[PDB]
Amino acid sequence: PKIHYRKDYKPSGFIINQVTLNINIHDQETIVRSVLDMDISKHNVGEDLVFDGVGLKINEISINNKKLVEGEEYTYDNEFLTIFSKFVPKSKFAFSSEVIIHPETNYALTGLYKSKNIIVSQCEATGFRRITFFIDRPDMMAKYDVTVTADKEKYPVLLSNGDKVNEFEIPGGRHGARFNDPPLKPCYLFAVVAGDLKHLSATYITKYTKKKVELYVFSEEKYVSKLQWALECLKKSMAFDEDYFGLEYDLSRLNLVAVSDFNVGAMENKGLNIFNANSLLASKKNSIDFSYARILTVVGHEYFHQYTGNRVTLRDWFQLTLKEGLTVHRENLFSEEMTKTVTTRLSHVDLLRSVQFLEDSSPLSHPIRPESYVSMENFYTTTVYDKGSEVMRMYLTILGEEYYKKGFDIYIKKNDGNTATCEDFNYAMEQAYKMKKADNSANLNQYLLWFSQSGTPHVSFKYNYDAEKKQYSIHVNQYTKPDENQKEKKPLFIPISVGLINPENGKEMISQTTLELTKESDTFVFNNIAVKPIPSLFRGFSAPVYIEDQLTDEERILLLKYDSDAFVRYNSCTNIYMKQILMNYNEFLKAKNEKLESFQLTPVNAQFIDAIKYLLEDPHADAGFKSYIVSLPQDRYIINFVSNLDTDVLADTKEYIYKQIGDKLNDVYYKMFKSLEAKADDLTYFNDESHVDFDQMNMRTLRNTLLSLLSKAQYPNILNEIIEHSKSPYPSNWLTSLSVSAYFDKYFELYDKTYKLSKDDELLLQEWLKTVSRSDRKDIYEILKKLENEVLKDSKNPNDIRAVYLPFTNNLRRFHDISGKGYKLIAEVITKTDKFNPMVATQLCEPFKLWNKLDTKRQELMLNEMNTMLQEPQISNNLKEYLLRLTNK
Ligand SMILES: O=C(NO)[C@H](NC(=O)[C@H]1[C@H]2C[C@@H]3C[C@@H](C[C@H]1C3)C2)c1ccc(-c2cc(F)c(F)c(F)c2)cc1
Ligand SMILES: [Mg+2]
Ligand SMILES: [Mg+2]
Ligand SMILES: [Mg+2]
Ligand SMILES: [Mg+2]
Ligand SMILES: [Zn+2]
Repeated sequence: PKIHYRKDYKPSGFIINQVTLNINIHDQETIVRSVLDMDISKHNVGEDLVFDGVGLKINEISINNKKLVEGEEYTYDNEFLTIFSKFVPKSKFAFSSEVIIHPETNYALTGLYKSKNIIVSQCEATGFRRITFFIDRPDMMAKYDVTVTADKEKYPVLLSNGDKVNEFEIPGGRHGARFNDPPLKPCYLFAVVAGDLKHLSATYITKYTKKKVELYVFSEEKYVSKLQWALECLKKSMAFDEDYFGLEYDLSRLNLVAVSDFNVGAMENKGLNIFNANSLLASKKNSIDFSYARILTVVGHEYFHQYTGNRVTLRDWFQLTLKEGLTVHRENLFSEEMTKTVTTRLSHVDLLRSVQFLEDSSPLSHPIRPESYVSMENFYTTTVYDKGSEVMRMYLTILGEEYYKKGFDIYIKKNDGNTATCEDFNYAMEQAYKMKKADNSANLNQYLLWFSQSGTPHVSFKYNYDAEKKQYSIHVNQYTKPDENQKEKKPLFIPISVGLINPENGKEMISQTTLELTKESDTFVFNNIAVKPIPSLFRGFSAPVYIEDQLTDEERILLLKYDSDAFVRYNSCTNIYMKQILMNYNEFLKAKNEKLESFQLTPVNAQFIDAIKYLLEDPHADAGFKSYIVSLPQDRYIINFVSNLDTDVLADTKEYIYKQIGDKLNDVYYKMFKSLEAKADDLTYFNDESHVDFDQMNMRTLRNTLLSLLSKAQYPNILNEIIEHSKSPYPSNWLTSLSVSAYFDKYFELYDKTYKLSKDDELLLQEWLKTVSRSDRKDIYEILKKLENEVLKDSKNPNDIRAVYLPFTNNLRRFHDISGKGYKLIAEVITKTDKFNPMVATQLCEPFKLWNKLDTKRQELMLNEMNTMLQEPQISNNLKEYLLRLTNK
């Protein structure tokens, strides 16, 4: 296993100036001819010329049109092509090759492959070497001249990067298209697509240069009616980058293409963005609400890459977070502006603190710029993406919008057209910091520790108020636990956005304030504070940390009801829930351990339940926010706080708490479920795909959340409401009716009904699979076996496999069955998937990430399955590497 180290970066001894490709797609094979116009760099030391080339069948290779001979002048081992240095020219030369590849049987979906009837590439990170020989690293920038030929009937639409400069007929029913893309790019941004594609199009006129840009969105013919929202989102994305960042698209055309088989969400190939169909296609009849926010975010994300990743690219793969963290941050700003709902920010926090915090306290923990890797296919993590985004967002918090924009422009103007590193961005932000602070001695050197230090900081507080002096102090401490990456952790630059709430009237007592904590601890003092305040801490979730607010539940309730910041209200509620959860968990655990015949549980705080009722009944309060306060914290958030977590005890704990609150609020829940119906399910714009109302979708989220709570509670005659809900035109509603019917003998009647509604749309059927997989059923294992035999079968579509199995792994009681049979089942699926798609097999490992946090029996069960997978003779590099790190070997 070759380990690559960040510290070892060195420029290549070679240069590739021009790539000229001919890609000839045939029935049983694709022939790729490539001419590379090359040179010797100032770094050359007479080394052999080594190309990346994986799984290529060589027809011939030449230098300066002289055919090379295998053995004598080169060797190829199916991974590297080595040309012995004595045969490498000492000035500009042409390297040429012709190889054969087989997209039809490329089920790993990397390189050039076939998805249904579409030929499509995926080159990030090191997939270009699966198409032709190359020095496959992002600092090898070159111009591309690409010709694609193919059967015209099967593949009428041909696309690649750049301008289409020729189209031509070929004998025997074939045709070709030539694309020239003069700006330099790294090879991971190369793309080609061939297929019988249908489209929608529009023209966008840029804000300042007034350039006309052609926008095309493509899919297979069957789903062309699902393209409209994506096109609207693309327009919105272009406008936002123009309006917030002053950035305009500078190419003549941008193509978005949906394919059914894709390892991730989408890919920002220059001028030719390629999408998982589930992240591009939607219609109100055939998609759940979540698709609309998903398409907005993924279209936005790929568009924002045009500057942050494409025009400014990466020196090397260790800089990944420079394009991904920064582009997620740009997409978050975009989606917050487009949706205008507080739940947008809250949902990104929720994701970070459950999934990313779990990663950062697991054996997989890494900084957002790792020091090493074995597999790039495993490198695209929530740490790099989501913690990266929070680190990119902290610059905006620290600088404020005016100076952040100044700093961002410096970054773009200094690095446009080049490779860049994380230091380049920090440098640009630093220039703005000096300006904001009005002194050139100010620096952000400490800030760089956010790129290198792993683990989640813990921030805790003590307060003091002098009533005579009208003086309030906030004493703050930070602490990162030592881990495998750093024995000694250093204090970070932590920005703490704060407010001070007057508890008598709920009003703000100070102006907007961001505390700059740069030491292990500091005390922040405020004068002229007329009454003891309740502090509103880390407003907007201003740093990616464990917050320990040291507030009473009474104080947290006051914030939940009256604070101005959505995150702090949501966090205060979260903290009340966590205090209850840990208390009840320990009470149940002790009863279990001691085999007690009787015992007591601490009830849920009554004033807390009253506060939930208060907010729920407030007609001017936000529906999405309301759905968060009636939901307990995510299991994967909770597990970061409990050692040797007994999943059964936690399930019992959650049930007790929900039942406590429902016993008080169920009539309120029901009343709201009924009163919300008219607005939530309004059909006025059902046949307008341009019209998307995120408040209305949040109202449906609330109804569907309440319906779930009422169903579990077996609220009187709630099955009537369930049956009626199943007749709604909105899939979010009728799929909810399936999952909440789990608690009734009508489940399989609804199973069949919703199957019939879903089966004729590929993406809708995937949503139906997810709904079944996640169903709270005692017979869920039998149900899963039925899905396998009747629907999934031997599909190699990652969306199908992920839909059937991942939601089930969140079934706290059943996936974690003490027999270990859920662990055994997912490990079988992982091993089976690893035969043809190692990247997706490793994604299917996600349930095991928390293995060493569970009770010792479940730890042992999970470890046994992971060691079983590790012992498979045919295990991929991806899966082996991942499982070795995860099991601490
Ligand atoms: O950043 C990206 N597009 O701009 C893109 N990432 C994603 O789509 C992520 C984003 C959006 C999603 C939710 C979550 C996981 C998935 C889907 C974060 C992406 C693209 C290519 C790859 C990628 C890397 C490989 F090494 C590889 F072999 C491959 F096939 C794809 C991984 C992530
Ligand atoms: Mg091959
Ligand atoms: Mg405009
Ligand atoms: Mg299919
Ligand atoms: Mg380890
Ligand atoms: Zn990205």
